[PDB]
Order: sequence, then C-alpha cells, then structure tokens
Amino acid sequence: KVTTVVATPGQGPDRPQEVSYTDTKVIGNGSFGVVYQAKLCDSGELVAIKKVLQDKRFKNRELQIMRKLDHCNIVRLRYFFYSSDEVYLNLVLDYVPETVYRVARHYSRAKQTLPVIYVKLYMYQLFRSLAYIHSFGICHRDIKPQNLLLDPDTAVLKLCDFGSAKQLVRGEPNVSYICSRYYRAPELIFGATDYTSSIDVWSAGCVLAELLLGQPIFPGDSGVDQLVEIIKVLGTPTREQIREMNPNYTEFKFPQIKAHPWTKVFRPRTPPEAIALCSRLLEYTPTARLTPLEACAHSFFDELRDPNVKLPNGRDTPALFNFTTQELSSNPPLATILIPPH
Amino acid sequence: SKVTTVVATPGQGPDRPQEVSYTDTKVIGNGSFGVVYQAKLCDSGELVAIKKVLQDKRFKNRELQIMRKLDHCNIVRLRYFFYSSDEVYLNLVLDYVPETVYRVARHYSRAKQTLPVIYVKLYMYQLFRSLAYIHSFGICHRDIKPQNLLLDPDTAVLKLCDFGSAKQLVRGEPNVSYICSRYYRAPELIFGATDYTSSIDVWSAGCVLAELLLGQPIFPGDSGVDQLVEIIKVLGTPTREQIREMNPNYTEFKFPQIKAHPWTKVFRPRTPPEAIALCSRLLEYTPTARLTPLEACAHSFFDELRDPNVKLPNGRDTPALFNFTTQELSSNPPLATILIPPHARIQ
Repeated sequence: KVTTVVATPGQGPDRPQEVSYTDTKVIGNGSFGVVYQAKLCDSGELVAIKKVLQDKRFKNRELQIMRKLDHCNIVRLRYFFYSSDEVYLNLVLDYVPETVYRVARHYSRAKQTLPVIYVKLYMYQLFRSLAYIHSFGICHRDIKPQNLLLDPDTAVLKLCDFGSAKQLVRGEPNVSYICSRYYRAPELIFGATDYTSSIDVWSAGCVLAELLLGQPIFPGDSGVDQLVEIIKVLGTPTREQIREMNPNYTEFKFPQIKAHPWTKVFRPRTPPEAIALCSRLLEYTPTARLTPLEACAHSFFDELRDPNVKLPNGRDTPALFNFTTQELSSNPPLATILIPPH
Repeated sequence: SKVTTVVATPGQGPDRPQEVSYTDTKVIGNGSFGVVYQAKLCDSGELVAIKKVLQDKRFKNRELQIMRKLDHCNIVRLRYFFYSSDEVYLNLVLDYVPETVYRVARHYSRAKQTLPVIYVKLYMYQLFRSLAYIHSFGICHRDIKPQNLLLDPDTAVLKLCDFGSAKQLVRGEPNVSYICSRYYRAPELIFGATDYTSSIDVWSAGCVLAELLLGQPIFPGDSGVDQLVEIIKVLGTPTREQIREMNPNYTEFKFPQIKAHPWTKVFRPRTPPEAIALCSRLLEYTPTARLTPLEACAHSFFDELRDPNVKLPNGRDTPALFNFTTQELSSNPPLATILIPPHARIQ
C-alpha cells in the first residue's frame, strides 16, 4: 500500500513535490497526535511522519520554527503536508533509530552504566543544538531523554519535538506549565511566568546527571517531591535565590536541608570534570547556569577534542566542530577552545 | 528477624503511650518522604505500616498534627507514632491495608477487564466521604491519587492515606501551587494558582472516577502542556471567565481552540449515564462550580449503594456507608434526606 502526498520541502523555496511512501508503521502516540514511520519510495530512506491537528486560527508555530531550523543536531524537517471533518498538519521528519531514553533504560535494566565517552558525545551535541536554537532566542521547553534522538552507528544525537518550543521575548510572559517531570527547572515548578532559556540548560543538566547516575537525579510525580529531591542535593535555597526564581514564593515552608557534597551524589568512579559540569548546570539562580556554548567548551568535553579520539565501534567521531558564526554568537572568543587544530 | 520494642504514643486519644513491639519489618515503599515499612505487631499479630520521616528541628510535624485530629472509617488509622534515631525521625505507625486502587485498577487493565461498576460506586463513594469529612475541618489533601487510596478487597472498604501534602486552607493565605501529582492536578494547579480551594481534591477524585470507568487515565501527559491539551480535548477551550476563575494572568494566552467533546462519547458504550454525569459535574473548569464532596456522595450514581438489598459479589455485606456524624454533614445537613436511606433509620 503506497501513499503519494504532495509535500512542501522543509527548507528553501515553498515548492511542493510529489512524495511517495510505503510500509507505514506506528512509532508513537502523544498529546499532539500520532507519529508514524514510513519508507520513502524515491530513496528507501526511512522517515518519521508526525500528524498534528491545525487550528484554523493561527499558523502552526512548530512548523514555523522547524522551517527555520538548520543544524546537524536538530531533527531535519524533510517535508510537511496536509491531510484529511477537519485538517491535520503532517511533519515528515528524518527517522533516527534510537533515543537517549531507550538507550539509557537498556543500560539501566542491565545494571551497568552508559560509558562516559557516550555521555560526552551525546551531551556535547545536546548543548550544541541548544546553543543553536538559543541564539535565535528559541527555547525548547521540553528537553527530556525521549526527545534526544540517537544514531548508534554514527553517535549522532538529534534534538526533536518542537511542539512546546518558543521564541522568548523579554517582558512578554510565557506559560509556567511546560517541561516534563524530573526535568522542570525550579523556577518552573514555582510556576514562574518569566523564566529564561536557561530552563533548557537546567533540563540538560538533569539529563547529564541521569546518564551518570542510571536514574533521574530529581524524581517525583509531584512538584513537591521533585523540589524535595532537588534540595537534598543542592541544599535549601536562599531568600536571594528564591527571589531570582519566583517572588512571593519567599517566606514559605522549606526543608532546612544542608547542601550535599556533589562528589558524594555519584558513583566513586565518576569523573571530577563530569561532576563539575553537572554542578554548573543544576544551579538555583537561572543566570548562574552555564550557557550551552559555555558548556560545550567545558573540560568535561576535552576528550572529544583529542586528535586521536575514535568511536567504540571503530568509526570516526561525528561532525563536532563545524560551528557557524551564529552558533558562536553567544561568545565568539570561545571558538579558540571549541574549534581544535583538526 | 529481630523484635524491635518501642514505647510509642497512640494516635487518637490522650497522650498515654504503650510498649509496642514488632518483627518481620520489611520495605513497603520509598519516596521523597523517607521509607515506608511493613511490620507484624507481636501483641495482636496485626499487620502494620511504619512510615519514617526526618523530623524538622524547627517545628512540630504538620502531617502528625493533621493525623492526630482525624478519626474516620475511610481515613487510614494512625495506630501509634514515635521518634527514632545524626538527627531524629518520626515514625507514623499506620494500620496495614493490603491493597490500593492503583494496584487493583492495574490488574483489571492488565487483564483487559474493567472494574465492575459496583466497586466503582462503592470505592468512589467512600473517597467522597473522607473528602467531605476532612474538608469539614478545612483540611485539603492536595494529593489525591490511586496510590493514596488503600483498599481491603474483602470488605471493600477504602481508606485515604498520605497526608504528607495536606494543609488547612485559610482564605487569603497563599499555598504552593506545585502540590498534587501527574494526571490528577486540577487545572488551576497546572496554571500555578497560589489561591486554590479544596475543590482541587474534588477534581482529582473526578479523575480517579473517570480512570476506573475508562480503564486508563483521562488526562495523561508528563507535562502540564500535554495534560492541558487532554483536558481541553474533553472539556473544550475554557472561556475568558473560566480562565480568570482558575488564574488571571493566563486570561490572555494562546490556547488550543477545540470545540467541546460530548461526554457520552468520552467513555465506553456500556458505561452508565449516571457515572458519565457525576464526572462532568466534578471535572469543571470553574473551581466554585464542582460538586461538594458531600453532594457527590448524594448523587444519582450511588443510589444503588443506598439500596437495602445491595450485596458484595463475595456475598459479604457492604461496609458501613451511612453512619454520618454532624461534623461530616456540616457542609450541608439537609442532604441527610438523601444520604441516610430509610432502612438506615430503622432501629
């Protein structure tokens, strides 16, 4: 059963082509709608098609964002088209085989940890996509393992699901209730309406800790649980620190819990540089958190820049250094540290 | 197993502590709070649940203060409490109930069956009694979920536990928005409201009903955003007024504009219309518009429970559902007319 749509290419001139595909299987189902997988006939290439209803009201924000995104660490919008009494928008994405979520559980359920080089490789690439999408002022707002697509042959990581993503204007308020449990920044948990893009790097640091721990660092199915678990690690926040998250949440009842030594929250085998980076990401005051670019240039990732670093399967490391002017606009002097001799 | 012998203070009653001793102590659960153990009391042989928590140096424990004031057949019983040994830890010795709505519901879902409407009626009713009872003190549970609903499956008695999140709600005093758990958060909580009423409990209870009737959660999602798209996909987009009644400052955001789904088509085709209707009256955007728990008890959907003939499938009789104190009824005393059926007055 072959299906032939008239799809608009994702980038470049708004010029539709006939696109055929077969072997439709279902890969996922979420609040948005369903995510199918199909094989393109004119290539054999496997794509993930994602159907989502389109309100007649305004244009689709995800499409508008995905249509402007061009980066080797963001899932590529191959095409998009419209299908059948109301109208769904179908985003044709490049299919990637695995995910950080699936990969970690595997290791988790085998009781052995994901090897650090994969943490370096996946985390570096994550912060790269962030440094990218941030530079447009675009906050993802749902960074979680299930959104970090993973090609195990190439070690390529790709960020996806821009359903919740948004360009943050300062003074223009946004909903508190974005981001998934375990990964919400404290300012979100406190319902702050004026968070910055640093909620994404908070979340990212939660992913790092998890890949190191083999379980989420801040679990709980309530905001209260999560907050308690944060405090058992970062310590009871201060008045000055509650302020920089969400005012009027000062002078509430909080567990007078003393800060825990970061090195004693991880396996003893764990790298000091890894603990140190993790430190500078999971920070109460949202401005004191590393910017994604800054993170990329962290000592934790220095292995990645060795001339003779190769992937465990023999292959060469993926394209880690092709930074562009814009990707480095946060802090252009960091290029001296992020782009090595080769 | 060793025997631990402690001099614990009993929950209800004057502060007259007893030597209590127990063996077989074994982990029943772990969470943010601390550990929850099961032990066997040497005196009775009775099975108990011990809940260990670090005691804050600054103040008397809130949970204990709330538990020591509660006494109802549908709220878990604080048998004893005591302090243990670094810092100091409170132990809440609770009576052990063998099941939870969480686990029973999963069995059915796992077997691809649904919980029989009679049990849905029985359990939902008992949940609303405890809610009506604790609300009566001003106490709001703020964490109603299937895991906090213990069951004895033989006697079909349901008990509400985990008062870890519970607060007495004074109007004009703010409360943290981030209580309540994934799937059961009322919309004004999703919206980060600091001024909510105990109607959040009625919203959670509405979810549980829907879940038992659906065989799965009705507003799933790991994010507030996902959860709200699910709530809307049923209720429809909330009006400006409806947003301002959950939380002003959200009145001018860009919400999905989906037209409201008919409730009859949001459930299984055999599902009784009385249940479909209790839901719609609990799952309302406007917080002030939801049934009082006591109004819920007194609702068409539980009229079977008020039948003198009603028997449990095992042949045992129903648990005591009509022994209403004035404290419980204080919300709305004339609803006794409905609540206490004729044969419960024969004496």
